[PDB]
Amino acid sequence: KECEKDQFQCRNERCIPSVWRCDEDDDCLDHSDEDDCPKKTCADSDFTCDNGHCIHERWKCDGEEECPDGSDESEATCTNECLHNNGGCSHICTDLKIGFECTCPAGFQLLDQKTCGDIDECKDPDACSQICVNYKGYFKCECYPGYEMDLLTKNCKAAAGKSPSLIFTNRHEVRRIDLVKRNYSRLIPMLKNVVALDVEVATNRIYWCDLSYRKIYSAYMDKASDPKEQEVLIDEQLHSPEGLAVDWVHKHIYWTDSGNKTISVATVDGGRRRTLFSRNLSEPRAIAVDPLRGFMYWSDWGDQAKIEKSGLNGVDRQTLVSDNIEWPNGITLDLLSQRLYWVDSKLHQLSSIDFSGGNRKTLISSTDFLSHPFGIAVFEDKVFWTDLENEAIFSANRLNGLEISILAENLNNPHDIVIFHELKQPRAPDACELSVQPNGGCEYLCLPAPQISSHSPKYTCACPDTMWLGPDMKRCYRA
Amino acid sequence: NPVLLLDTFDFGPREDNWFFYPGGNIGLYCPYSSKGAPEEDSAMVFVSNEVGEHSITTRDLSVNENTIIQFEINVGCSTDSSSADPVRLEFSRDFGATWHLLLPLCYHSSLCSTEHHPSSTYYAGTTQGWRREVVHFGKLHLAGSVRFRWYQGFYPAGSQPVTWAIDNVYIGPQCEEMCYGHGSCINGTKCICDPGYSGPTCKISTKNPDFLKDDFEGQLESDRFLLMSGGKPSRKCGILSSGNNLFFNEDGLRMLVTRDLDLSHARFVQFFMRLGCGKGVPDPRSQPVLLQYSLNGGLSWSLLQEFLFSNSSNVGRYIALEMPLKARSGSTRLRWWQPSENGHFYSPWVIDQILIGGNISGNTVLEDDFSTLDSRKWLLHPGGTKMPVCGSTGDALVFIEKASTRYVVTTDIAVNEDSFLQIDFAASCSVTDSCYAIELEYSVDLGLSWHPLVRDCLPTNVECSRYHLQRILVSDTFNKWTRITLPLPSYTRSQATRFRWHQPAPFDKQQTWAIDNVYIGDGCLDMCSGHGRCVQGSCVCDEQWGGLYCDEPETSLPTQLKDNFNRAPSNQNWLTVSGGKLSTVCGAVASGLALHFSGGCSRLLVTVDLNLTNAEFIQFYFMYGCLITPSNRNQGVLLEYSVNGGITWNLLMEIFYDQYSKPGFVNILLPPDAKEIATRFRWWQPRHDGLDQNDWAIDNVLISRLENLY
Ligand SMILES: *[C@@H]1O[C@H](CO)[C@@H](O)[C@H](O)[C@H]1NC(C)=O
Ligand SMILES: *[C@@H]1O[C@H](CO)[C@@H](O)[C@H](O)[C@H]1NC(C)=O
Ligand SMILES: *[C@@H]1O[C@H](CO)[C@@H](O)[C@H](O)[C@H]1NC(C)=O
Ligand SMILES: [Ca+2]
Ligand SMILES: [Ca+2]
Ligand SMILES: [Ca+2]
Ligand SMILES: [Ca+2]
Ligand SMILES: [Ca+2]
Ligand SMILES: [Ca+2]
Ligand SMILES: [Ca+2]
Ligand SMILES: [Ca+2]
Repeated sequence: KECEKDQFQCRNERCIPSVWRCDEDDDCLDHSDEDDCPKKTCADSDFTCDNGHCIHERWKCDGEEECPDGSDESEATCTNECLHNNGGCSHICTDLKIGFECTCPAGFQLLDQKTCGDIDECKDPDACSQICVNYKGYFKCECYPGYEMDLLTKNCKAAAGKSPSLIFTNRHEVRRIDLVKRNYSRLIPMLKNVVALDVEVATNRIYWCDLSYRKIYSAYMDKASDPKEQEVLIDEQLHSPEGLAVDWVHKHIYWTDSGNKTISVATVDGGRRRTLFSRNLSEPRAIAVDPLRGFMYWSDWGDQAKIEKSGLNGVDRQTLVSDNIEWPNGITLDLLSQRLYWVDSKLHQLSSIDFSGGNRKTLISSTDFLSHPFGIAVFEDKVFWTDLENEAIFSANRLNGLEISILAENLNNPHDIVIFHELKQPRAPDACELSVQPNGGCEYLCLPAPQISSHSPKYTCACPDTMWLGPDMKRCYRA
Repeated sequence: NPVLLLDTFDFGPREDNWFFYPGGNIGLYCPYSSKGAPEEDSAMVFVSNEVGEHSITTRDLSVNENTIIQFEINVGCSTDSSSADPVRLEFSRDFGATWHLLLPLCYHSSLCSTEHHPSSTYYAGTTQGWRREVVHFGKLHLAGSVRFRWYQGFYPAGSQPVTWAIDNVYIGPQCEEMCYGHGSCINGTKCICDPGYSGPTCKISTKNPDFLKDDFEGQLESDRFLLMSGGKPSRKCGILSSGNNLFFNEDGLRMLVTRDLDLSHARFVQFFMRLGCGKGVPDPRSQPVLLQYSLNGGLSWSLLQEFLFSNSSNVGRYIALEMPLKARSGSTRLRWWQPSENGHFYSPWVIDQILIGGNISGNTVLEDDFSTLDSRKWLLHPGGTKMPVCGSTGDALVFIEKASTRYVVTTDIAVNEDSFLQIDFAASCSVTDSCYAIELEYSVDLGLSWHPLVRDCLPTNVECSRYHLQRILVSDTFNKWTRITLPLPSYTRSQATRFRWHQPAPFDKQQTWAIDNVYIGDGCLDMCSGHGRCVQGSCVCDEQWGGLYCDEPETSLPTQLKDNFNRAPSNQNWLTVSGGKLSTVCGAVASGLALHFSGGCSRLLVTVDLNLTNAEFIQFYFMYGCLITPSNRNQGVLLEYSVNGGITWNLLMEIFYDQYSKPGFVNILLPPDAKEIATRFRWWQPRHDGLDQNDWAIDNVLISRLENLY
C-alpha cells in the first residue's frame, strides 16, 4: 500500500500530510516523520542558537531572549584600542570589550588578517548576467553585442525588434508561447509521439523526432501544420531518438538514441550520415551543440549518470560531471558566458557548470517546483523548464535561483523546450566553406573540430558507417 | 551677483563658484552597486582624515522665489543611522557672519508653514548609495542676495567624524512643473529625467501599482519602499503571534516612504503599529509618528494622521484609515516619520502588515476558485497555502501546516438586498474525528471590528422565523467538501463589507480546514435554486439539474421514502447522517434496530431530494432519553423541510423534549407548501450536553401516499 501524491509514508504503513514531514511534531507516533531532517545554519553572519533558530548577530548577548528556547542568553554565548592610529586596522573598526575587532565595507571585504583588499567580483559566474569588469572596491556590468542595458531594471535585454518565443512539445502537438505579448498558439497539431525538437532560427526551420514512426522530420514554421510541408529527413536506422540538436553554423543535425544506444550526425537534408559514438552509452537523453568552439554536450541517466563533452567531429570525449548526479535529462548552453545548465529529475535540482567543468552551482533545489522536470531553456536573465508532475512550464531568475514564476500550466505531457530567438544562434564562419577545396576536400562529411589551441585543425573528414577514411585523410575507402 | 550656480565636480573644482572648502578634496566616494551600476562620477569628498573644519561655502548669488537648491549627497555610505556629525545646509544673508538652516524643523509641538517636514540636516545611515535632495524657495521668505553652506563642524586632530560627500550641485530657477519630482532640473530649461520616466517634463511613464503589501519577508530588496530610514527587520516584541516585523530602534532619521502608487480609486491604508516596545509606559516626551502623503513625488506633504505616544500605546493595535479624496492620485506616496530636533530618540517603535489598496467604485462581486492567490482579493491569509486537498477541484486555500494563527480576510465589497454568500468548505477529510468549528465573520469598518455572520436563532425566541446555529462550519458534517449558501443578512449591507474565516486559538495542528469556489455577490438569480453555483453571473448546474437557473430536473426523483434501519443508512435515502448510529440500546422504538443520536458533536439527519407532488404524509417513530433525558426546550429536535435544496428551511414540527418518554408514533399531513418536485427533510437537535446525553432515536420512517390495493 502506497500513499497518495502529497502524503508522506511513515515506516508503520501510515500516511500523513507531507507538509508535516520535519516540523518537530511526531505525527506518525513512531517519530518517523521527524528523522534525518536537515539541520539549520543561517545566512551570511547569523548566529545559530542551541536549537537551530536563526537570529542576527546583534540581538545575541543583549539580555533579551530571541530563540524559542532562549539559549542565546546563557553564558556559553559571548566572549578604544581602535580609533588611535586605527590600532592596526585598515578601514572600519569598532571597539569590542574583550579585545578589539576589525571588518571591511562594501566592495572590498576580503582580509588576510584584519587588513582589507578589493573584491574581485568576476570570480563569480552569476555576478553579472553577461559582462563583468572588476575595479578596486566595486564592479560594473556591460552587454554582449545585440543586447542593450535596460536602465530601469538591472538587466541586459535584447535590442528591440522580434521578441523571444518558447517552442515546446506536448508529446502529440507543438506549441508556441510569445513572451512580450501573451500569444499562445498551436504550431503543429497532431503528432503521434514526439519528445525531441530543435530549431534553426535564421532559416525558420523546426526539426523534430517521432519515437513511434521512427523518423526525423523538418518543416518551415509558417507551413509546419500542413502534413504535406513536413519533410522526412531520416527514415531508417532509428530506434528511439530522445534528443536533437541543430548546428546552425555548419548545417548538421546531431541526435541521441537510447535504443540503439548511440550518438549520431547528419546533414540537414538527411542525405549523409555517421554514428559518432556507440560505446559507454546507457540511456543518453539530451544533446546540445556549441558550434563557435566546436563542441557538443550531452546527458545520460544510466546507472552511472554523466554529462559528457566531445568535439563536434566526435573526438576528445570527456566526462564533465559524475558526482551528485542521478537522473539528468535536460541540458542547455549559455554560449557567450560559456556556461552549461542541467536539470535532475531524481535529485530535484537545477544546476550549472563551466564548459571546462568547474565553478559548479546548485541554482534551485525545490522538490515542489522540480518534481519531475524534463526540458530546459535560457534567455537574458531568466531560466525556463518543463515539469511532468506539475503539468507546467516554470520560469526563474538564473543568477540567484529566486523569483520562480509559472509561465503556463494545464499541460498534460510537456517535454522539450527551446527559446526561438535570433540571438540564441549567433552567426559564425564555416571553415568547410572558406577552404582551398570545396567541402574541405572531403568526399562525404566535413565535421568541425574542437578548438583546444588557437591553432587546432578547423575541421576533419568523416566517412559512412560502412567505410573507412583513407590515408590522404580525405577520401572514403570501401570494405 | 550671478543668476545661477552649477558644478559637476567631474572636471575638477571650479574657483568662481565657491569661496572655500576646508577638508574636501575631489575624488571618488560610495561607488558601489551590488546590481553592477556604479557611481563613477567625481564629487566633493570631506574625508574623516582631514583636520580642522569640514565644510563648503558658495559665493554670494542673487535669488528669488523660483530658486531651487538641487544636489546629490552621501553621508556615511552605510545603514547604521546616527545623529553624530550631521551635515547641515545653512544660508548666510549677512556676508558669511552667522548662519541659519535653510529648512526649519516644522511640526505640531520658527519661520514655519502649515506642513510638517524635517530640517535641512542630513544624518548618517539613511541609505547605502547616493540620494537626491531638492529645496524650494517659494514659501521661505527669501529674495535678493545670499550665500549657502554645507556644514559638518570644526574637528581636532585624531577626532574621526563620519565621512560625507556631495555631487551635481545646482542653484538656479525651477524647471517646467519641477520635472514632476522624477528628474534633475538643469539650467531651469532642461529636465534630465529619471529611469522609467520620459518626455520634456518627465510626465510620461508606466502606470503605477494600485496595491501594496509587505508582511516583511527575507527578500527585502523589492521596490515597494523608496527608503527605510533607521528601520530594521526584527522579531523583537512582535504584534503578530510570531510574525516578522519592522523595528525603529536606532536614532538619526526615522522615515518610511513608499514608491509612487496609483491611488485614484483606493479605499484604505491599514497596518499594525506598536508605539513603545518594552514593559513600562514610554515617557510623554517621545515624538509622535506622523503618517503623511505626497501628490508630487515628495516636494510637499499632507498629514493623514498623527500618532501620539501614551499610557495605553504599549501593545500592538490594528490601524485602518479611509483614503481622503485629496490623496487619490495616479502618483501618490505615503510616509511614516518620527521628528527629532537633535536626532536622538527616547522611545523605539515597530510596524508590521502594511496594506494599501481597495476599489471605491462600488464593486458588488468577489469570485475565486484558486488558480491564483490574488492578494488584492485576499488581503490576509496567515497559515494558509494554495494547494489541492481532499480531492478538491483544482486548488483550495488550505489551513494544514503547523502555525499558531489561522485566518483569511477578504477585501471590501458592496453588499445589498440581493447579495449572497456561497463557498465550498471542508475540514479534516476523516484524518481526525475531532469536533471543532470555524468562525465565519464580517466587518463594515475595514476590519477594526469583526462580527459573527450568523447567530443562534431558536424557536424559544418567537421573533425568529428561520432557525439556525451560529457555528455553521462544523467538522463532522463538513468532513468532506460541502457547499454552504447563505443569503446575506441585512446587518452586512454596506458599500464596503469584508469577510473572515477565523480559527480561534487554541487549536491542534491536526484540526485542518480548506475553502474553494468562493462566490460572494448579487449575480445570477434565485441563488441558482439551490442546485448550482454562480460562476461569472451564470449558474453552473449540479449533476442531474438543468434549466437557466438550475431548476429543471433531468432525472426522476423518488416519490416515496422508507427506512426501518436494518442496514446502515444508505445514501440512496440519506444525504447526511451525523452523530447517529444503529443500536438496540433504545429498547424497541418501532421494531428491532433504530437510528440512535447519541453523539458528542452534531446530531443531524437529512434526506435526499424527493418528488412530493402527490405524496400525502410523513410518518416516523420517536423516543427521547434512552440514556439521559433532554432538560431544556432547546434540546428538542426540530423537523424542517427545504424546497430550495437546503438554502432555507421551514419548520414542520417541534418534537417537544418533555413528550416521547415512551416511543410514540408521529404522523403528519404534508402542507400543500411542501409537496413540490424537489423537497428534502431534516431532523436536528440544536443543543445537547455532549456525548451519550440528551439522546433521541427514530425508527420506521415513511414519506408516502396510500397504496393501490389488489
Ligand atoms: C537500431 O534499431 C533498429 C531497431 O529499432 C534496428 O533495425 C537497427 O539496425 C539498429 N541499429 C543499430 C546501429 O543498433
Ligand atoms: C474597480 O471596479 C470596477 C467595477 O466596479 C472595475 O470596472 C475596475 O476595473 C476595478 N479596478 C480595479 C483596479 O480593481
Ligand atoms: C413528479 O411526479 C409526477 C407524478 O406524480 C410526475 O408527473 C413528474 O414528472 C415528477 N417530476 C419529477 C421531477 O420527478
Ligand atoms: Ca511532523
Ligand atoms: Ca538576545
Ligand atoms: Ca576594546
Ligand atoms: Ca571590485
Ligand atoms: Ca560628479
Ligand atoms: Ca509580519
Ligand atoms: Ca479550486
Ligand atoms: Ca427498525
